Amino acid sequence: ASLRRGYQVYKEVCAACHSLDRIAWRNLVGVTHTTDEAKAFAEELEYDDEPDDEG
Amino acid sequence: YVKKPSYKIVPHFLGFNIPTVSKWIPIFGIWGAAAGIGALFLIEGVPRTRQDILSKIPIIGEHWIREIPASDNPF
Repeated sequence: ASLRRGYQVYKEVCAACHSLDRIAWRNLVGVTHTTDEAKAFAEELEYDDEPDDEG
Repeated sequence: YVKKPSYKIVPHFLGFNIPTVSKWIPIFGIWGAAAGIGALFLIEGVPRTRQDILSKIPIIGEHWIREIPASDNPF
């Protein structure tokens, strides 16, 4: 419960200046969040895809 | 009166004969059980072992029927 609250502090305060690059969204699952909550956090962001057919 | 001793040669091969080997047949059995139990124990963690063998054993078999809740599974 403290881990989940700490993630919320990270996300709302620290993440403005600090990365957490070694943590994947799947890492939160069954530790702080359910599969669905973590998928929702991931799905709100955009990531670089492979180039389209015209490159 | 006895003119000759009374005996036969039993079939043998590489210094083994059937009377002797027959005494060891049960021992091979127990060693086979020991090897079976040991092998099965070694692969108890393999998921297929659980799925195909261990979970089918009556009463005991439910020890190996364990599901991760879908909420806790990233994959």
